[PDB]
Amino acid sequence: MDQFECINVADAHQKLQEKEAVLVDIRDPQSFAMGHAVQAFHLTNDTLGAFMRDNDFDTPVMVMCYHGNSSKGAAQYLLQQGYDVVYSIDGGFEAWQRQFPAEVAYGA
Ligand code: NA
Repeated sequence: MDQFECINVADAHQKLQEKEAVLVDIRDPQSFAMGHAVQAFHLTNDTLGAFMRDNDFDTPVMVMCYHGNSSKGAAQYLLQQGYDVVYSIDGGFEAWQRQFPAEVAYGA
């Protein structure tokens, strides 16, 4: 569709466990290596090209950032590129680590 939706980390974790959506983390590389959701793909300007060749526009994509704010602009951007199903995770990594502390990974 032509709008994205904001979802909470419990909802995102369920879509992930169900293999219904992919998770992309748009934080800087240092922040990403210091700890990120298991299974998140590090999506930056430099990795965008690859991401799009690898994930069709019909793939639900959930976007995670620092606190749930920048993921909005990034989600809208992905819609503009042709992605139809895009979400922004309210609370960002902070909420994810709080709710699912055992599901954090380190490094790239
Ligand atoms: Na943010």
